[PDB]
Amino acid sequence: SERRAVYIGALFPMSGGWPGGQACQPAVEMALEDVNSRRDILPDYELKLIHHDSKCDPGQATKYLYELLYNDPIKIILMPGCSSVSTLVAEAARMWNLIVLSYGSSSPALSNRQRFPTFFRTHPSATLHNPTRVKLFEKWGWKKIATIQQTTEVFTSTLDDLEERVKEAGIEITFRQSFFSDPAVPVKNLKRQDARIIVGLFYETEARKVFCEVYKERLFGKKYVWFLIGWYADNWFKIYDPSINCTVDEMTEAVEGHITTEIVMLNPANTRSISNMTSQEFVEKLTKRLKRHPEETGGFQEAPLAYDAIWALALALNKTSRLEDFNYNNQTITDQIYRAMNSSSFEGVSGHVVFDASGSRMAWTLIEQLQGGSYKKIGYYDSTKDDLSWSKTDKWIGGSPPADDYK
Amino acid sequence: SPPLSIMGLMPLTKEVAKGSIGRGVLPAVELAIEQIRNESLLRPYFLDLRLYDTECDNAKGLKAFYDAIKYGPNHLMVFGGVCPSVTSIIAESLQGWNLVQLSFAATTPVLADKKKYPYFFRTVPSDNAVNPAILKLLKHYQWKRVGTLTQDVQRFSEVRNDLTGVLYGEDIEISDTESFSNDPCTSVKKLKGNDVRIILGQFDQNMAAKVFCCAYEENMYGSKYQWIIPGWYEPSWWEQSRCLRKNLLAAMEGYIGVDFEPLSSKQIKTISGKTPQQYEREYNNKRSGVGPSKFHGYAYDGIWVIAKTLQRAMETLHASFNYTDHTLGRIILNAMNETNFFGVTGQVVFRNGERMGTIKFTQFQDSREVKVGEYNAVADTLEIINDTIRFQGSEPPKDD
Ligand SMILES: *[C@@H]1O[C@H](CO)[C@@H](O[C@@H]2O[C@H](CO)[C@@H](O[C@H]3O[C@H](CO)[C@@H](O)[C@H](O[C@@H]4O[C@H](CO)[C@@H](O)[C@H](O)[C@@H]4O)[C@@H]3O)[C@H](O)[C@H]2NC(C)=O)[C@H](O)[C@H]1NC(C)=O
Ligand SMILES: *[C@@H]1O[C@H](CO)[C@@H](O[C@@H]2O[C@H](CO)[C@@H](O)[C@H](O)[C@H]2NC(C)=O)[C@H](O)[C@H]1NC(C)=O
Ligand SMILES: NC[C@H](CP(=O)(O)O)c1ccc(Cl)cc1
Ligand SMILES: *[C@@H]1O[C@H](CO)[C@@H](O)[C@H](O)[C@H]1NC(C)=O
Repeated sequence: SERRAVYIGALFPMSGGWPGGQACQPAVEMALEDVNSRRDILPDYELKLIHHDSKCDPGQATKYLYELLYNDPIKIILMPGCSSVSTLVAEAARMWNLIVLSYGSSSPALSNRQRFPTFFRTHPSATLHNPTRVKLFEKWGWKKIATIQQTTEVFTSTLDDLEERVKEAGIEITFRQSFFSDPAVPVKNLKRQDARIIVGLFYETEARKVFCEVYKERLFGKKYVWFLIGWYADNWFKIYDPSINCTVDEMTEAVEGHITTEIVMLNPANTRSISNMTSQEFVEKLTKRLKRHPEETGGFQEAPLAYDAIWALALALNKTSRLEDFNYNNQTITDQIYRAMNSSSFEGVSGHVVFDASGSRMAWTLIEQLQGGSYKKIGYYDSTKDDLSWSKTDKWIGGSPPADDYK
Repeated sequence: SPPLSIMGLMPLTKEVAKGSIGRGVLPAVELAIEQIRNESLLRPYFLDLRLYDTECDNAKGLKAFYDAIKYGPNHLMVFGGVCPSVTSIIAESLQGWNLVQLSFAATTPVLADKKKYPYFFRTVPSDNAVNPAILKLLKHYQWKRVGTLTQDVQRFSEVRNDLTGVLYGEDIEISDTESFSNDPCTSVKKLKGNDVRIILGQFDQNMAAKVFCCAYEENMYGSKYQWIIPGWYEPSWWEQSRCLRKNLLAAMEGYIGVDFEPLSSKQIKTISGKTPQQYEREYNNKRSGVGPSKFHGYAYDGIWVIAKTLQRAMETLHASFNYTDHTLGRIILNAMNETNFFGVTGQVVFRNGERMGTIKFTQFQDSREVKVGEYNAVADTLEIINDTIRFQGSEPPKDD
C-alpha cells in the first residue's frame, strides 16, 4: 500500500571545465518526475535525488561522496558527471558495493572493468569516433594514416584504441606526432613525410595553432584530408587569437574540406521514445526549467544523456523490483542490477540506449565536412550494426577523394 | 590529560608490498612519541596518533580516511600517505575537513602544486629535488653540455621535465634529449652519435642494466664518459641478455647515483638532544625483527614537526576542533610553514610545503655504490668528499 523511497546520490558539475549540471540537474529532475508518474515502471517505489555540486573538482567531490555515503539514507546508485569526478567515484564505489552511472564522462580510461567494476555511462567514450574513422577510410579506400595529438591522456587513449582498430581493418598508422602546446615541428614533419590522410586530436585553441601551421606549410589541398573532432565552437577557425600569425581568410582556406566526427546526443528524428516525448518536445520542456538560455547553459547538449540515465536506472530497477534492503556491506542487490543495467535496451531522447561489455554507451555518430566555410552533414554511422547513412553532400576538389600516397 | 588526535595513514599489512615502509617507520614514530610524552612537551595535552591502514589502494585508502572521520576521534592533522595515487586523492580533498597533512614517504613531484594540494606538507624531498643537486655537480666539474636518457613512464618524465626549468638561465646546454619505453639501445646509439659525454639518466632498476649493456656495446664508458643516474636502486641490483656481468660492471664503473640523504652525517645534537648517529642506534634497537626503512628519519622528524606545530598553534590560541573550524586549520597551516629545527635528516625547513633537505651523491666503485658527496638544498651548496670520487683519466671527463 505504501510506495518505498529509493535514493540516487548524484554529483553535478555546476562550475569548472564542464559546468554540465546546469542543464543536467533539471533534466534529471524532469526524468524522475516522468518515471515516478508511470505505474508500469516502479509501482512500489519512488525514485528520489540527493545531489551536490562537484564543481567538476575531484577533491571537492571527495567531501560530497563522504556526505553521500556517510549520512542516511542509504543510496542505491551513484551518479557523477565529470570524467575526473567519475574516475574517483567509480574506483571508490567498489568498497560500498555501488553501481556508478555517469551521464557526462567521455574518458576512454573509464572503460576498464578491473579498475571500474560497477561503472556505466550514458555518455559514450571518446573512442566511439574510431569505428567511424575506420569506416570512412574503408569507404574512401585508404590504408596509410597519419596521427597528430596534443599531449593529453584523452588523445593518447583514443589514438591507442585507433591503432588496435585500424589493424583489425588491415590499415596502418604511418606517422604519430605529439606536442604539448606548439605544433610547428609536428606539422613540419607531416609535410616532410608526405603524409596524405591525417587525423588530428586537440582542443580548440590548439586546433587554431595547428591550422595556422597547416596554413604556413601549404599542407591543405586536394592532396590532403584532415579528420577532426566535431565539438569545436562554430567558426572556430575565424576566432581571433593574438598568438596566431595567420588570418581569417588563410585559416578559412586551411580548414576547408576537413572531416569531423561527433556523437549524436539527441535523436534527429521525430519519433517518440519510452517517455512518449519527441526530441523537440524534450528540448522545449528543458528550455522552460532554465533560469537562462540554452546557449548560456552548460551541458545543454548532454542533457538528453542525463535524462536517459534515469530511465536506464528506472528500467533496470524495474527488472529487479527488495530495493529497501540495500546495504553497502552486501553485493547481492548490486550484482542483480549490474546484470539488469548490462542488458539495457530502450529508446531514449538521445536514441537507442545500449551499453557494451565495459559499461560504455553505444551510439550513432554524425559525420560532417567543412564546405564553403560551413559544415554540411555528409552522414551518420552505427558501429554496433555497421550501418552507414550516406547523404550525397560530400565535396572534394577534382570530384573525388585524394589518396594516401603519391599517385 | 586531553588528547591531540592525529590521523596516521599508511600501508601496514604484510600482504601489501609497501606495507614494509609503514611498518619500518613505526619504531621511529614510537621513539619520537615516547620522548615528547615523557618530557611532557605538550603538557597538559598528549599526542594521540591513531593508525589506519590504506593498503596502498585508492578505494581501501579512501575508505580508511572516511572511516577515520566517521568513527575515529576529532583528528587535528593527517600524518602519512605513502603510495602516490592514494596520497594524491587524500591530499587534494584536505580543505574539505580543514586538515593539514604531513607526509614522510610520498615523493611524487605532483604534490608540490599548491593550487591543487594547499594543505599538504612533506619532510621527504621529492623526486625532482635531485635536479638542483645535479646542477651544482655540473657547475662543480665545469660540465656545460649534457645529454638526457629518460624512460617513458610518468615517474621519470616528471623529473626530466623539471630539469628543463632548473637548467634554464644557467650555462648548461642539453645537446641531446632521448626517450625509450622497453629498449634503450636505439637512444644510447643516438647519444653516442651526437658525441654526448655527460649523461643524465632517469630510468628504473630493470632498465638500468639494459642501459649499461648498450653503453658497453657502444663504448659509452670509461675516462671520456660520466653517467649521472638514480641512486635509489636496491643493493646488488645488477646481479639479480647479450652482455656478460663483467662487461656490465665495466660500463657501470664510475656512475654517479643521486637520491635523498636518509640521515644527517653531522655529529651534532638534534631537537631531541640526540645526534643522528645516537638516534640511528636507538631506532635499530627498537625495530627488532622489523626490516628497516630509509624513510625512518623522515617519519621521526615528521612527529617532531607535528609536536612543534601543535605547540605554536597552542600559543596562537592562548595569544587571544570539529572539521568545521576553517580558522584552526589556518592556524595549524601557518604554524607548520614556520618549521625550522635541526632534525635527524638535517635542518627541517619547508619552502611552499616542500622539504629543503639533503641530496646524497654516490659513485659505483668496483663492487658497490660509495658516498662521494652531499648537496644542502637550504644553502644551495655542494660538498664533494675528498679522496672518494675518482675518474679513469688524469682529469674528470670533458663535456665534448
Ligand atoms: C503520446 O503522444 C501523444 C501526445 O501528443 C498522445 O496522442 C494523443 O492521444 C490522445 C488520446 O485520445 C488524443 O486526443 C483525443 O483523441 C480523440 C480525438 O482524436 C478523442 O476521442 C480522445 O478523447 C476521448 O474522447 C472522449 C470524447 O467524449 C473523451 O470523453 C475522453 O476524454 C477520451 O479520452 C482525445 O480527446 C490526441 O489527439 C493524440 N495526439 C496525437 C498527436 O496523436 C498519446 O496519448 C501519448 N501516448 C501514450 C501516452 O502512450
Ligand atoms: C610562510 O613562511 C615563509 C617563510 O617562513 C614566509 O615568508 C617570509 O616572510 C617574512 C615576513 O615576516 C619575510 O621576511 C621573508 O622574506 C619571507 N621569506 C620568504 C622565503 O619568502 C611566508 O610569508 C609565510 N606565509 C604564511 C605563514 O602565510
Ligand atoms: N561532453 C561532456 C564531457 C565532460 P568530461 O569528459 O568529463 O571533461 C566533455 C568532453 C569533452 C569536452 Cl572538450 C568537454 C566536456
Ligand atoms: C516494468 O515492470 C514489469 C516487471 O518487469 C514489466 O511488465 C514492465 O514491462 C516493466 N516496465 C516497462 C515500461 O517495461
